[PDB]
Amino acid sequence: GIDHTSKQHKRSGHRTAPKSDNVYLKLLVKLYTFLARRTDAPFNKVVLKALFLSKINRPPVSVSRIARALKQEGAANKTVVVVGTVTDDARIFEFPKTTVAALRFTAGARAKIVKAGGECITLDQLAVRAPKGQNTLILRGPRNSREAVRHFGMGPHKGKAPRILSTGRKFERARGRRRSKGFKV
Amino acid sequence: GKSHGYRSRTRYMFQRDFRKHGAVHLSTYLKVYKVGDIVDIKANGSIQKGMPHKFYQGKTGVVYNVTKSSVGVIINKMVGNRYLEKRLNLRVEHIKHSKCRQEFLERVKANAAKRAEAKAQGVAVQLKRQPAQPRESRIVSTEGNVPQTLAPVPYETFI
Amino acid sequence: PSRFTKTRKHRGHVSAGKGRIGKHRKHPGGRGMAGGQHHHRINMDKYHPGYFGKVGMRYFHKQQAHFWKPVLNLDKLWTLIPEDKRDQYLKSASKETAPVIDTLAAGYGKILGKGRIPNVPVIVKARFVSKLAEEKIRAAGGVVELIA
Amino acid sequence: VLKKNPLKNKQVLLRLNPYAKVFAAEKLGSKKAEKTGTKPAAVFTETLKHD
Amino acid sequence: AKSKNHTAHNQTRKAHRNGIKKPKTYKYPSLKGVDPKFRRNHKHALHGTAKALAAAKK
Amino acid sequence: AISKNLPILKNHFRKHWQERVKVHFDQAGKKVSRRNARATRAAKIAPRP
Amino acid sequence: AEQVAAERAARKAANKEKRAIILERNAAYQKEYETAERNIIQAKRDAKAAGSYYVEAQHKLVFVVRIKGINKIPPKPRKVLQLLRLTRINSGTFVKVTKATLELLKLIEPYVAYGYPSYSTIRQLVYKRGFGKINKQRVPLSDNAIIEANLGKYGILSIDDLIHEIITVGPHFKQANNFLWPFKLSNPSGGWGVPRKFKHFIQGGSFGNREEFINKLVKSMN
RNA sequence: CCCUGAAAAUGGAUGGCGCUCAAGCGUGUUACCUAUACUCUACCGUCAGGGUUGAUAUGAUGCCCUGACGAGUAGGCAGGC
RNA sequence: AAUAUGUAAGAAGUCCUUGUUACUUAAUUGAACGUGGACAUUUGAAUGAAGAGCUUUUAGUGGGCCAUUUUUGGUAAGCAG
RNA sequence: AAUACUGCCAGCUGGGACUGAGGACUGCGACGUAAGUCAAGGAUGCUGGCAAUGGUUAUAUGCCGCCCGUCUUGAAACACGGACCAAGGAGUCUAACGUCUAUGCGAGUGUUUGGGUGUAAAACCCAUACGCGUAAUGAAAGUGAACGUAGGUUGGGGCCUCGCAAGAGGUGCACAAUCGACCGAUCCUGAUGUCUUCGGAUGGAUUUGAGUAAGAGCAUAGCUGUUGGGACCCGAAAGAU
RNA sequence: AAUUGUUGAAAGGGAAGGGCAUUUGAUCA
Repeated sequence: GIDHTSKQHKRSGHRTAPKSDNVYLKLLVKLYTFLARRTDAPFNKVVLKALFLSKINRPPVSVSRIARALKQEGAANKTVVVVGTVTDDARIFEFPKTTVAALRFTAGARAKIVKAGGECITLDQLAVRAPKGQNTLILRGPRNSREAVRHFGMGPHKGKAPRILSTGRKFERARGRRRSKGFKV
Repeated sequence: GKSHGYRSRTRYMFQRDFRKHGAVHLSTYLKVYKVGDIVDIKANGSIQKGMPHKFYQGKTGVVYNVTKSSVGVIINKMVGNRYLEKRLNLRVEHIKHSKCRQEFLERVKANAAKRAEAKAQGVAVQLKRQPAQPRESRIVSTEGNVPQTLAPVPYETFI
Repeated sequence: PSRFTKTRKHRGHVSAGKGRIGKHRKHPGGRGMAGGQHHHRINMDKYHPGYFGKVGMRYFHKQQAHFWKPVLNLDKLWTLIPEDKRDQYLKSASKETAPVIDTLAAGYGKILGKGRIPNVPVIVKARFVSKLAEEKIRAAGGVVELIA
Repeated sequence: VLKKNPLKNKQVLLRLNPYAKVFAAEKLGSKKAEKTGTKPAAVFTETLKHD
Repeated sequence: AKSKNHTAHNQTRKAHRNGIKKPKTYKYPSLKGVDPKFRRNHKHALHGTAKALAAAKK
Repeated sequence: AISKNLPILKNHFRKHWQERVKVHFDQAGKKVSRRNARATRAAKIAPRP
Repeated sequence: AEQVAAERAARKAANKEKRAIILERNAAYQKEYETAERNIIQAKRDAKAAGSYYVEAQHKLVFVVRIKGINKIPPKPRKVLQLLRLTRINSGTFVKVTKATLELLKLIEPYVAYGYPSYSTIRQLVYKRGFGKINKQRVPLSDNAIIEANLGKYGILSIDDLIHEIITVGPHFKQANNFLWPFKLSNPSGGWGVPRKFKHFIQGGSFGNREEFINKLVKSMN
């Protein structure tokens, strides 16, 4: 026998192949697996790994966020790559011309890009144009901005959004939150 | 019942050394403490204000805050299965400097001096320390050192 | 559902996934919310603080109609105007002809200043306005009309 | 597919160590040392049998 | 019906199954518990040096 | 009864509510009956609206 | 597509050049070994002849094998064994002798037998049960190509070079030892030679330091 | 070492048979037998590291290469009748 | 004393010059944060590491015992602690 | 000189047992000057017998083997239930939910309250309202988030440039900590003006929030967990009409 | 199926029943 220093037959803890049954998604996953296996660019591997991410792990990316990312120095002539969905933001008014490749495009975002002068391509077209991911820029949305992560790690002296159904007075605002009725948190 | 206070079971711990009672020598108050310095904690019985707890006696910690006559020490305390940081403010009296850090700065200065001098020519700087290697070969001469024969002594019943 | 329910896999096991030393008896801690200051006080203090006690005064017969004041920030102010004319009024930045927005008709009773609206003349009608929103609108070149 | 043990398969031994052929040819495994002769000193000789 | 009161057996093994972890250290530590005057002057100095750097290098 | 970080729920099912469960299984039937009654009334009340 | 013969000839030429370098280095190592052994012997002879005593330098390399199971082991000795890469019974590793290593061995002495190895037993161990660690896998060493590929950065490119690094502790002895998987030996062919293994060597058992006597036990177990 | 000290109740325990330069006692040396223990090999499963859309040729959740491991109450997950 | 135990054994480092502060100093005198600039073989003791870090959820558990050593109550206990 | 003991041989050789995995070549080596050969990244050649070996079951032999399930630190117990077979038999459902996963839309989302239509409890289509989110903080009146490229710094995948490679410089989405800016409450100071008591500009806090800082949400379905319901199944000594 | 009677086969010194391997009897491609 072996005095094991680690767990035996333990899984890697990473998601291999998508859990979904989307035929087109599996085809794209196979294509990017072929790329990342028969090429040397880390971009293909990163895209393939991101393709396995779940809905909560694949937050939407806004057109305002895309414009902010492209506003960086030297990023004007770059291909934006979003592994997920690209949404439309009405708080912005000037959208520069670009080339965004994503799985699914919101109708409003697609219309905004078309009106600005850009184009909406898919991951397969992005791979065809740039097999090694040349002149590309990967964009990921905010993952910790969800409303379900605020309640995580609740404890005393933490202020971590206690799980409640109703909001207002006399709803978890009594003793335990004020110094006049005992202790404060 | 049971008693577990702030100074419980410190009869021989919070006690001055033999023939060392009275006031404190005027050297501790003249020591300059800065943020990041590593210091040791040793409670002094004459001063009962700002005394550390029993656990923090003999522990070594970094200084993170400077006050009128006090400094803050960060001590890692093992509770359960994790280490938690503790920021405790103690007076200057119950705190002394650690010589291991000073030896580290001295070794660093010698390290840089050797890195300069040896690399001025570039041959076998060997800046890293080594443990006690086994002794090499040696020759002993029996000139006036003839080996003396030794035998076990008989058992004796001395009183 | 039933086929994918873990009870089918638990069939055969004596305890059925409920343990041996402690059996799946009736409610051992009480029914509902039995105990909030005696034995469940630890959880009720470390996860749900503020459950026990009164906070404010009493408002008898509180109708949720007097407090109907929907908010609308400055960034989402041009979205009320239809898209077909939004671009036209964006390029036509003149004080003699400016787009007019009826926030009350759109369903918003209060306007707040956030978004850095473009420097174009515009007319906004609302029941209530904020100081920052009014200052930003007047700096852009618009005017705020008070309606009821 | 299978591990062959040196010191039993001559082909594998020669593949691992090209010097094995020279070693076998020169018979370096049985080499006669120089026939030098030294006499221990009287001090050591007496200390050996000193009781 | 008396029962065992207190024992520390297996506690060390329980705590060592998930290895005891030193706290994660960061380059900028928490600035709580520090002298308020020092914190205020540090804020003022930080604003000053940020303004100076922005004015110098763009 | 009381458990880990879950919300507090106010479930008002403590009386004999099982005897007062009304399930609208006749939604389509009621719609058809209402349409038939509307047609019959329209026929009866003459070309009046 | 006829260039296969050209690449074949180029590969043969490169292999022949590599074999020439390997042969030269092996001859140099053998000459150094013979010279060192003879020099030690004559140094002892002159020390004896000149009315003196020759104090040999302490051995810088030891071989440690585990003679105890993985049950009923205190946590600190267990951790030391894991750090020393002794997780199976009848598993052996090479150790460079320093103060830290000596104090490490003094703690897990009850569960191991260690002693000074010889060149012959080191070569036999490396030839028979020599396994490398490539991509966290136990790939057997049946060619110098793998050794050169995984150790060429340290100047070691053949099994004889690896054996040389093992016997003579040098700049890259740590990496040379880490590259080799711990040797999984069998039970001794002629037996342990004692009625009770779990007693000290002076007390009549396999437990404890055996010095040069470890060679016979290692060859019996290998 | 042995003997007196040394006496409990169904008929019984170095397991018993039995053993006396012992098959009893202490120590020294060889040979001999065995665990699901150790080394190698054959097969199964799991995990890890990889290759394989240049095809007619399908199952890239497919095929193949290498390495390591495989106990278990309550309990969890996964694959199947 | 032994055992047990904390800290340090470096790039989040060292050194040279000088920008900020409403802190402080008789004072460009100290403190913090800095900009620029110099030090990658041997990045600063040995060894090891189916890699390490981080977040969510929840089953069962909340009657223990025995063995070596230290040791309390009790004369002792397959007694309790 | 020889011999005993220990250690070495990349010295030779005799005898016996287990194993035959892989399936046109790919590599590392040797012999042979050279053809070619080999014990060299897993066994072939020849020959003999039959067209009995072997599978299932009963007995016999050598060894081992206490009665199923539960309680318990401890079960086979002189602890508990079981004479047998056949039929039924025990974590199900509803409402509100928590984490995760899948789908659809997306700062929006949800047809089926209802209406039209319909091959008629099926399927299709639809206007206004309404549920949640997009703004929160205070008991409340009330107020209500860009000095900036929506800030500075560190760590940071990816991308771009130089570089034979390695390495060097720039930008650095996501995320970790810290310092800053703004919003609500509290403690303060108080600009013009004035229905002399109204008005709250500007400047701060070792204070405080379930905040803003280029939105992420809504609907359905699926595993697991909690609550209420008879609640995994069965069982009380009782009380009332 | 529990239970029972005949026929055919096997075993039976104070139990039967099972596992590790084989002989013998019956049967089987």
